[PDB]
This record gives sequence, structure tokens and C-alpha cells, in this order.
Amino acid sequence: PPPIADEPLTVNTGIYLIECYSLDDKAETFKVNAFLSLSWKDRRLAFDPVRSGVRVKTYEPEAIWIPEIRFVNVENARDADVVDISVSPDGTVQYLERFSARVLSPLDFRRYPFDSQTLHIYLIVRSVDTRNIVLAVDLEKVGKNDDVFLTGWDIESFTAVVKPANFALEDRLESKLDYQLRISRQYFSYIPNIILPMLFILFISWTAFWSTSYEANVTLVVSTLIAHIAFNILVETNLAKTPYMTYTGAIIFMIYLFYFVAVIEVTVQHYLKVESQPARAASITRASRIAFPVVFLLANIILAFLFFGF
Amino acid sequence: PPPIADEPLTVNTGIYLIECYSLDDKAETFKVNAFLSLSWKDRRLAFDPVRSGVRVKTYEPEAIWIPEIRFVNVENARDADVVDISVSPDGTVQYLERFSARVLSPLDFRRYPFDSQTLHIYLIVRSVDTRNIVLAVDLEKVGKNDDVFLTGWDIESFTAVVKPANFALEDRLESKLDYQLRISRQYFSYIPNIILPMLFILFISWTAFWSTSYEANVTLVVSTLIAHIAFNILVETNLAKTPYMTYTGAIIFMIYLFYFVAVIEVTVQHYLKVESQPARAASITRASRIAFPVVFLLANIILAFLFFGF
Amino acid sequence: PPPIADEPLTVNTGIYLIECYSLDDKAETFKVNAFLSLSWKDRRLAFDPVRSGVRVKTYEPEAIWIPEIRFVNVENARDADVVDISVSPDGTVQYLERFSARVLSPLDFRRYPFDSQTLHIYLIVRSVDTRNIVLAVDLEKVGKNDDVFLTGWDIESFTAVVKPANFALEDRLESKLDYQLRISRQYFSYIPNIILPMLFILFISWTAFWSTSYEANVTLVVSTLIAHIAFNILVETNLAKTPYMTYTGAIIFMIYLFYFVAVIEVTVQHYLKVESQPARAASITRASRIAFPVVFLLANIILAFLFFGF
Amino acid sequence: PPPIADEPLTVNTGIYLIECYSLDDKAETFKVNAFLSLSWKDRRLAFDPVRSGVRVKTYEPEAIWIPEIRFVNVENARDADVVDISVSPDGTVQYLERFSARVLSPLDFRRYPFDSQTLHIYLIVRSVDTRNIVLAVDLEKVGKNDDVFLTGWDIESFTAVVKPANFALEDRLESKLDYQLRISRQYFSYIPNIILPMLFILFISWTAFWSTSYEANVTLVVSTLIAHIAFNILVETNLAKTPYMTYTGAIIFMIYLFYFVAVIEVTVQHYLKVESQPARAASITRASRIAFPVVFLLANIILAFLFFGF
Amino acid sequence: PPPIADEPLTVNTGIYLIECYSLDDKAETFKVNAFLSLSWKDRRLAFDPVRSGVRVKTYEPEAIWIPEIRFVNVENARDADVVDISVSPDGTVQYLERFSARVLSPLDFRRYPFDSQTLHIYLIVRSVDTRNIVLAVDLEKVGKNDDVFLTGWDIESFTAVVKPANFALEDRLESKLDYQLRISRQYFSYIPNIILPMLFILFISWTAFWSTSYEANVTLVVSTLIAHIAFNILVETNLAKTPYMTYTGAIIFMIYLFYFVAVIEVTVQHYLKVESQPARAASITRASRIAFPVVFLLANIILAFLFFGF
Repeated sequence: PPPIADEPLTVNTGIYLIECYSLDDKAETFKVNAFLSLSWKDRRLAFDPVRSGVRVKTYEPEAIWIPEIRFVNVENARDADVVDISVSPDGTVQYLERFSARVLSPLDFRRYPFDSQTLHIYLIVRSVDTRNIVLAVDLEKVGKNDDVFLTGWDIESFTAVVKPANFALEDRLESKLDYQLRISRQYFSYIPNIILPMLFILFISWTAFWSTSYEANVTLVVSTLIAHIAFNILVETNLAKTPYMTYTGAIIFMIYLFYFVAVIEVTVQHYLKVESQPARAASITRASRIAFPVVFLLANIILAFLFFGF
Repeated sequence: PPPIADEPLTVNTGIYLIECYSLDDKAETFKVNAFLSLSWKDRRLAFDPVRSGVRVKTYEPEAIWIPEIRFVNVENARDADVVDISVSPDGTVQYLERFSARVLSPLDFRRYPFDSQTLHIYLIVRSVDTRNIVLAVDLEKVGKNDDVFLTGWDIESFTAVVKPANFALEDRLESKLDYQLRISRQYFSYIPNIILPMLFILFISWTAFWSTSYEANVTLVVSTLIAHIAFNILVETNLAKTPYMTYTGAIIFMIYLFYFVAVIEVTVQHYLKVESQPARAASITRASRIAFPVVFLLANIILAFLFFGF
Repeated sequence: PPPIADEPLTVNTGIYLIECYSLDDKAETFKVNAFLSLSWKDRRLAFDPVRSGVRVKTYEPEAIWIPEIRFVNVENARDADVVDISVSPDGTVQYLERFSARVLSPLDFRRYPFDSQTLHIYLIVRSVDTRNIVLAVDLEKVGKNDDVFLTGWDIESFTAVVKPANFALEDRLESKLDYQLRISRQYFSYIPNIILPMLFILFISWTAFWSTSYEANVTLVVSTLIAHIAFNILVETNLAKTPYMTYTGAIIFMIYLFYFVAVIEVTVQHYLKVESQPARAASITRASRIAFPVVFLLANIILAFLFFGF
Repeated sequence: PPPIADEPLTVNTGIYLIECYSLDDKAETFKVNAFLSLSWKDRRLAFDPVRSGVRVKTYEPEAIWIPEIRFVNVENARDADVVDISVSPDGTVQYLERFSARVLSPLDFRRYPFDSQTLHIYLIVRSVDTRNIVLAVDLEKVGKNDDVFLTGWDIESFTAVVKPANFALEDRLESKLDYQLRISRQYFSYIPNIILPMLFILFISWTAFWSTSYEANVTLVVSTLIAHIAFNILVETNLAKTPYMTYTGAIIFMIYLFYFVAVIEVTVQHYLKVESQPARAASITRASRIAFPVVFLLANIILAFLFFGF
Repeated sequence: PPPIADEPLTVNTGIYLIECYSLDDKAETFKVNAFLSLSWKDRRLAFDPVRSGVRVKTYEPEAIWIPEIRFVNVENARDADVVDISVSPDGTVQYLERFSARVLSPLDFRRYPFDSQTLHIYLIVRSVDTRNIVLAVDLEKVGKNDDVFLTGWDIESFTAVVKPANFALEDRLESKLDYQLRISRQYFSYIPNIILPMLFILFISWTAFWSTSYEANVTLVVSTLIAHIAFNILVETNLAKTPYMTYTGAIIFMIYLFYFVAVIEVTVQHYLKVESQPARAASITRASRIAFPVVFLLANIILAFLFFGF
């Protein structure tokens, strides 16, 4: 029994985030526990203030006609509990539920260690014999609480795109809204556990540029290559199979080349010295001591600029 | 109370994919959130346009007789919410739910890094005292949305096999349809994380073909063999126990042989040189420098052609 | 309201497997999605063909008395949806649900890489004031579909033990049936990923029988021992803590001994040669080159026969 | 509507284990699927055999007043299905459900490889205006079935503490029972996968007591230390963070010391021999060959006795 | 139908913890199973002791008006079962449910191995046409049981902040309470499995300060660096991505520097000795034997004080 009306019915939405948690980088999903605030005019049950009852009349969801508001980018059916329905004397309904769903929003990993994200929450409503249009009442839109806790993320701002996008879908039009949660990753943990350890073993790796023993250099450069494969796997594990190149995935692949040409050096250093050309051997080795660090710091500047500076 | 009819009743199906996600390569399952569109003629409740009501009459699932449409290759009971039922004046019912199930479709891993898949969604319906036949209404079949996001996969096309397959099952006939989602894997992530790293350590592995120290060569060839076992496990983990040979599983097993005959070489190089036959030692070693790379690039051409080119 | 009868009521069961999946070797459980077919005579609602209605009368589960059929070796309550109830004119009820439960069937890992299993599905029914006995109707027992897909397993045959086992349990008798799914493991994946890699590193391990350098031999035999611990863990992970000895668990423990006596050799080879007895040193070492491979191939024949040939 | 009585009402409990599974050592929880048998006298509905009906009258849970029996040490709400309610003519009710919950019982890991456990199942009932007391009817208490399968555990005995413990809790008294499942761990799997492999690498570790090469000894003692860290982690993973010392955790920490003083030896052996005191070097080394094995076998006897023998 | 009142209604809360478990350090969540005790005066149903019935009248949740008490920092909807409702003659309602939810409370990992935590449980209630205020009845607040078992944690005290915090939220005021569970981590497990093993491999690492062989020192210092990366990962795994520095994360990063300057030493020791300056070589090496242990024990005192002593 939809409210008889002369033109499209406006449903007034508003989300109040109470809890955020479990941002799954692999799955590209997060979990929200918030308030949903719906309000529409249904003159069909305007009541008479003085003639009976009180200021506002409370109802159960069964009596009133309620607009079916579905979340779009959500895995299962939104898990909600009705908190209060309050009809105003003019026939204005005040709906308020508390829902908990896990939302499916894509993430951009192009700068995975240092990146910002804009999570999306989408609300749609379908029509029957009257048209429905959703819109945000900003006073119920202040989704954030001063206690929102998203582990490993900094919460910038929860806002809503005021203008809905109205599709036509299966000989009926629907109205979609875009609630946007903007977050930036807390990169600090990565430095003392990934970045700095990865560099250290790379620096050790070419300590063999001040050595002449092949056995001790192959032990050196190779054992550090193993340690880098460990970090490479440790990072590739908590990250989805992106079709592009991540920032750490670039530098982690760059490092792979510095272990190859280092292995190439100590090998070339060896055949050369064993072939009675040590004048060339100790000449190459000495250059490496400058070339490898410089090209590295150079390529990183090239790489870093190619991602962040552009 | 099934609709009394003169011949088999046609139910007109149509799926509209809203979300795709969680393609589990190990489990061989994906998760879909879509629209189901059913439509059948039930003249038993044709209504009179002018005489009463309006153009279209809305019902609750309890009143009308609804065809029981079950998904075949699905784990648990399909999780659906009814969106709208709309009976046309001639007695045509327009059913529309929004379901979310996880579907069980086999995958072909013969070319695991670079492969295409055709996922299946099957709909069946059973008969009672009249026969039922399903068929697709292509206007409700445009399953795709311009936002379908399947991580690590490119979505080619969602179509439906228009001709149903009608089995006889337990003294009653059923009608089955085949909705087909065609996808191709986003292989790019595999190159800088598996393929290229795997090759590098293999090339380093036979840098010992330019060396004479057994100790430094056994350190070399063996330490790289360990690193390959790591990658071998890393790949065997995100992949089911296929009864055939995967493409990477072939090349990853081929690599295992190149580490064996390399270990064989440095060993043969050593007994030989220690046995006062260095004329043969440095002769073998020099050939290896050409044989191993050539046979590898050859075997890969042989292997690659044996999988993709045929 | 159980059907008044003169003697024990026979309920006629029948399972039709639609999907099989998720055989958890660690948990010793699998997941089935099948049809349950129950049929019993309840003369208490025999209806009159000509006098009224039609050939067969359809009911809702609430009206009719339905026998409570419970699955025995199942974790939670079987998750079923009723498909159709059809009472025959003589008072014969045709019940048909579609259930999905995860079943708990023990597995025998004595030949873990190459083994066959017989999964069990048990149905019980309890009595009230009349006795109930279950029995299989073979035309509804053809559980298999030509699409049953059990990853990493070959499905041999789904049959049912026709004779029920009738216990007495808590001053009431119950009737139990045994549906049996016979499967054999798809061993092919194990060879290029476990068996063959494990052997290779073992053969490399005693390439040190053609060498005299202690440093290069301890690097050899020990580094391969590490790689074997990796495979040992990799296999012990996807396998339950059986109280017996598995086939691979035997050969994987046998391999552990060949790494010990090899380490013993190179060590004995060394003290000996360092003690100015190289006549004995190079004598032992040369025998190893034959003893180790022969004893291995011998012990495997002994072991293999002890498991499969007996 | 509780049964009006003159004194505390006795509810007669009884559990019949049908399935046991999923004993999580990390979580300290197991999962049970059993029968619950309740029986109490409610004279308020004692009925007339001859005057009407039959021997026993069957009811639905809604009609009768049922005692609210809650499980104590259980995570979520016990998941039960009612099997039969049968009121005896005197007003004696025979209740029988089939439940499936996961129970939270602490475990004692003091002898983790070889240990016995007593799992607990607790039933409580709260009072209203009459007092309730639970008690076991041993004829319904034979919880075990000849098919109970607890992977990696031997089931000794399922019994019940007949005398309930009656607390006062929030101005109302409750009655608690103690059902006890006694189990002993199947230790066999641990020997060929943890214990024996751990010892082997320790014995190899001090094969360097028959060697003079520092490079080959540091390769020896250290590479085996790495393998022990692997086993140390492999065991610490499937085990909770106990506040006491486990048996394997003791011997695994003892082994850590034997790798330290071994590294200390080869180091002391070296400075000494390099310092032109080989008379002392080869004297220490020779003693190690006896000291380390003896102290080990001694400390193990000391340790083993300190845990099991006391 | 809220109770008509002259001023804000006081609801009297009280939590009785029955089970605590599953404190997820990664997720920063724990799981509680407790009693909720609500009590408010609803004179609108005061009954007449003498005139009818008995001392206390028992109701079903449907009849009475019940205050909607929601948990704040909880993932999904609190899972509760009503135990008893008992209205007093003056119109005082005694509500008691048993709930089980998983709570989301932030943890402070600044001293991760040795740390104390204060878990939070928050209760809110919203107003309608009368105001509601929650407050604790300490006789129902004794949340603890003498059986509360939180694995790997010591439970200090469960208390409640008696003064509620009353926000205004969306043109309606809410009343929030703070129940506080104070716990301290059981650090003992960490010493024999992380701390002591980590130190041992570090001490072994600079046993190369009593050695002159580069090959044996690079084997030494590097192989132990690998073992430390293992522990570093083993610890970083069971710990969230904090934006600050943990205590073990500091010392584990400090250790990384001691492996770098040690690798720097043996390298400098080598170029020097190879450059015919052994007078400086054996001079540096001898100082290291004192510098490294002292600076370590010093830096730890500095670090430890910087975290705990301040």
C-alpha cells in the first residue's frame, strides 16, 4: 500500500556510522555498523493533534508502509534492527534503524604503503506505481562518531553526494545515492618492519664489493637474496592480485635486479681474477662501490616521482 | 494451488548481476548478488482494468502461487529478498527478487597463469500436475552492470543458453537453464612476483658455470634450489589438486630438472678436475654455458606450444 | 498425530546427490547437497479420486504428519527446504526435500597419497507409540548426477545398505540406514609437487659421495636436509594427527634416516682422512655410492609392499 | 506458567553424545552434537487413560511449560531441535531434544605431547516462584555411542557428577551439573614428525665434535639451529599461550641451550687452536663427544621425571 | 507504549560476565557471554498483592514495554535470550537476559609483551517522548564469576562507571554507560619462545668476534640475521599495524642494527687484514668483543626505561 501522491515521493536518507572495522585489503571489503534515517511524507495517516492522542504517534513497521531501501555494494542482506518509527501530525514519518553490513568497495593499491582510499556506501530504491527519489538530510548524515576506530587507517571525512543518480532498470526507475568514506593508510608500521629491514639486507648484500673471496661473496649476495624473497612473499600475501603495479611492488621488483647484477659482478670479478686480469677485476669492483648505491638512490627518485610526483 | 492450464506453463527467467566477488580458486566457487526475474501467465487472477483498481495490482508472495525456482550448482539455499510482484491485467505475473548465493562452477587450470573461464549458473524447476518450462527473456537477462568488479579477473560476457535442457528425474520432469559468465584471468600480477623472480634465481643458479670452486658452486646451485621450492610451494598453495598438469606446474617442474643436472655438472666437474682430467672438466663446463640456456629456451617453446599453440 | 497402524510403519528413504564438495582431510568432513525422498502409507488421509479433487492432492508440511528423519554423523541440524508433498489416493505420501549438510565421516590415511575412501551418510528415525523402520527405494536412490564434482577425488559409486540396523536407545527403538559414497584420491598432483621434488633433493644430497671437501659436503647434505623438513611440514600440515603411520609419513621418515647416515659418512670420511687413513676413507665413500641407492630402492620395495601388497 | 508444587521441582537431565569433533587446542573448545533428556512431574496436566485418548499424550513445546535449561560454558546459544515430548499419565513429562553447541573447556598443556583431559559440559537452571534442581537419570546419561570420533584423541569415559552445585545468583538460586568427558591425546603422530626429527638434527648438530674445520662446523651447528627454530615455531603455532611451561616447550628450550654451548665450544676450540694451544683444543673437543650426549640424556631424565614422575 | 512519567525514567543496568574468550589482538576484539539486568518502575502495571494473584507476576517480553538497550562498540546485533521478567507490586520490573556478543575495544600495544588493557562495554538507550537514563545497580554488577577464563590474560577487575554520559544525537538524547574490564597479558610464554631464542641467535651472531675466517663469519652473522627475520615476522604476524612503536618492535628493530654493524665489522676486518694492516684488524675485532655487548645492554636499559620507566 504505497502512499498515494501527485508526483515522485522523496525519501530522505541519512547514515550515522557507529562502528567501522575489518577493512580487508585482500577481499577489498570493510564492515560498518551505523544508523539509517529515512523520512517521507505519507499524508494518508496524518493525525489530529488536539482531537486525540499526543504530539507524535509511534508505530510498528508492520502497520505503516515503509520504503524498501536496499544497499547496493553489499555481500549479503543488510542486517538491521528497527529503533523507532515516529509519524508527525502532518503525515511525516521518522524512520530509524541500526544496521550492520559488510560493504564491497574497490581500493587503489598504486601507492600501497602510502595511499588514500574513498570507500563507498550505495543506497537504491525501486518504484512501483509512484516514483521514489532518495536524498540526504545532512543533519542525520553526520555519520562519524568521535569514537570511530578503523585499525591501520586514518578517517578523513564521511560525506554524501547530495544529487542522486536515477537509472532505468527493468522497466522501472531506481534512485541511487553515494555515501563516501575517505581514509588514508597508517604507513608507520611498514617502515621498521618492511622498508628499513628490506634496505638493510640489500646494503649487506653488496658489502661483497669490499671483498675478494668468491665463496664468501656468493654466501653474502645469495643469502640476502633469500631474505628478500621472504619479504617479497610477506608483502604479496596481504595484497590482492592487482592488474597494475603497486609502489612497493615496483621497488620490490627493482631490488630483484640489483641482486642479479650483483651476482653478475662477483661472478665476473671471479672469472676475470682467475683469468690473470686482476687489473680489470679490482677496477670493476671499485666502481660497483659507487655505481650500485647511486643508481639505486637514482632509480628510487625516478620511481617515487613516477608514482607520487605525477 | 498451481495455475490450471491446457499445456506446459512457461516461466520466463532473467538474471541481473549486481555484484560479483570472491572467486575461490582453491574451492572452485564464486559469489554473486543479482536480480531474479520470473514471469508467467496465471489467467486465474486476471483482473478488470476499468471495473476496479488501477492498471497493475501488487501482491505479497503468500497470496499468489509462485513457481519454486531452485539454483542447482549452489552450496546452501539461495538467499533472496522479494522486491516486487506485479500482476498484469491479462493475468501476467512480474516477479523480481534480489538473491545472493555462492555458486559452484568447475575451473580449468590447464593454463593457470593465463586462462579463461566460463562460470555457470543453473536454474531448475520441478513439475506437479502441470509441466513447467523455463526460458530467458533477454530484456531482463542483461545481467551485467557497468560496475561489476571481479578482483583479478576480466569479465567478458554474461549470456544465457536460450534452449533449456529438460531431464526426467524421479517420475517428474524438470527444466534447466544455463547462464554463463565468461572471464579471463588478470595475469599481470604473476610476472613481477612469480615468473620473473623464478627466472632470475634460475639464471643466478647456473652462474656457477663460470666458476671453479666447488664450495661456492654448491652454495650457489643449492641455495637457489631452496628459493625455487619456496616459489613452488607459494604457487601450489593457491591452486587446487588438479588431476592434470597446469602450465606453471609444468614449467615449475621443468625447472626442478635444470637444478638437478646443474648439481650433476658441478659434481662431475669436480671429480673430473680432482682426478687430473681438467682438459675434460673445463670442456664440459664451457658447453654448459650454452647448453643449459638453449635447452631451456627450447623446452619452454616446446612446452608453451604444447599448451597454448595446440 | 502419528498414523494409526497395525504393525511397524515403513518409511521409504532415498537420497539424490546434487552437489558434493569440500572434503576436509584435516577435519575429516565433507559437504553434500542432495534430495531426500520419504514415502509412507498414511491411510488416515486416503482420498476419493472420483468423488472430489483430482488424481493427487498436494499438502503443506504443517497439515500432514511427517516422520522426523535426522542425520546421524552431521555437525549441525541438516539444512533442508521442502520441495513437494504429494499424497496418493490409497493414502501414500510422497515427500521430497532438498537438504545441505556437512557430514562427519572418518577417513583412512594409511596410504595417504594413493587411497580410497568410503564416506557414510546415516539416517535415523525414532518411535513414539508405533514403530518406524526406514528402507531404501532404489529408484530414488540413484544419488549421483552426471555432474557430481568432488575436487581432488574420483567418485566410484553411491549405494545404500538396504538392511537397516535397529538399535534400542533410551527405552525406544530407532532405525538406521547406511548410505555409502566410495571415492579414490586423485594422486597425480602429488608426484610433480611432493614425490619427485623430494627424491631430487635426496639424490643431490648424496652427490657428496663423489666429493672430498668437508665444507662442500656439509653444505650439500645439510642444505638438502632443510629442504626435506620443508616438504615434511608441507605434508604434515594438510593431514590429521593419525594414531597410525601413513604411507608418505613412513617414506618421509625413512628419508630422515638416509640424511643422518649420510651426515655420519662425510663425518667419518673426514676424521678418517684427517687421521692419515685415506685408504679406508676413499674405500667407504666408494661403497656409499652403491649402498645408499640400493638400500633405498630396497627399503622402498619393502615399505611399499608392506602397505599396498598386504 | 510453572507447575505449582509443594517443594523444589526436580528436573531429570541426561546427555547422549552422538558426535564429537573439532577440539581446538588454540581456542580450547570442542564441538558436541548430543541428545538432551529432560523429565519432570507436572501433575497439572495428568490425563485419563481409559476415560480418553491412549497410553501417552504427545505435545508441542508451546503448550507445555518447559524448564529453561541453559548450557554454561558455551559460546553462543545452544542450537537444538525438539525430538519428542511425551507426558506420562501421572503428569510426568519426557522431553528430548537434539542439540549442537561448541563448548568452552580449559585444557592443561603441562604434558602437551602426552596428556589427558577432562572436558566439561555444564547445565544450569534458574528459579521463578518455585525452586528447580537438576539431576542425572543414568539410563539417559550413557552419552557415548560406539561411533564417537574425536580426531587425535582417545575417549575414555563420559560420566556426570550426580550431586548438583546450587549457587545463589542475583536474588535467585540456580542448579548446576557437571558432565565430564575424559580424553587422552593420541601422541603417536608427534614422534615421527616432531620428536624424532628434532633429535636427529640435534645429533647432526654436534657431529662437529669430530671435526676441526671452523667453516664446516659453523655451517653445521648453525644450520641445524635454524632447523630447530622451524620446529620450535611449528609447535608454538598449534598451542595456546599458556602461563606455565609445557613438556615439549621445556625440552625445546633445553635444546636451545645445547646449540649455544656447542657454538661456544667450536668457537673456543678455534681461538685456542689458532692461539697455538692445540693440546687444550683437541682435549676439550674430545670431552664434548661424551659430555653433550650424557648431559642431554641426563637432563631429559631430570626433566621427564620432573613432569611425569611427580 | 512507553511508561507515562513525570520526569526522566531511570533504567537500572547490570552485567554479569559468565564467559570471556577469544581476545583477538589482530582484530582488537573480544567475546563475552554475560547477564544483562534491567530494572525500571512502570507504575502503569502495579498490581494488588492481596486482591489477586501472588507476590510477583511473571510476564512475556511482548506484553510489557521493554527499554531498547543497545550495545555500542559491538560488531553485529547482540545475541540475547530472555531469562525472566518479574514485575514487583509497586510496578517495578525485573528484566534479565543472557547475551553473547563480540565487543570492539581498542588495545594499547606500546608494551606488547608486557601490557595491561582496559576493555570497554558500552550501553546506550534512546528517548521517545520521555527521557531515559541508565545507571548501574552494583548488586547486579558483580560481572565476574570465579570461573572466568581469558586465555593468555589475567583478569584484574570488572567495574562500571556509575555516572552515565548523556549525548544529544539527532534531535534526541541518549544515555551511555562504561563497563570496564581490566586485564594484563600473561607474558611468560613469550620469554622461552621469542625473547630468549632471539637473544641466543644474536649472541651466536657475534661469536665471529673471536674468529678470523671471513667465509665462516659471513656464514655466521648472516645465517643468524635470517633467523631473526623469522622471529621478526613471527611477531609482526600476531600484532596489528599500530601507528606507534611497540616495545618488542623497538628491540626487534634495534637488533637489526646490531646485525648491520656486525656485518660492517667483519667486512672492515677483512679489507683491512687483506690490505696488510692486521695491526688495526685484530685491534678493532678485540674492541667489538666489548663494545657490542655493552652498547646492547646499554641501549636496552635506555629503551626499557623509555617505555616502562616513563
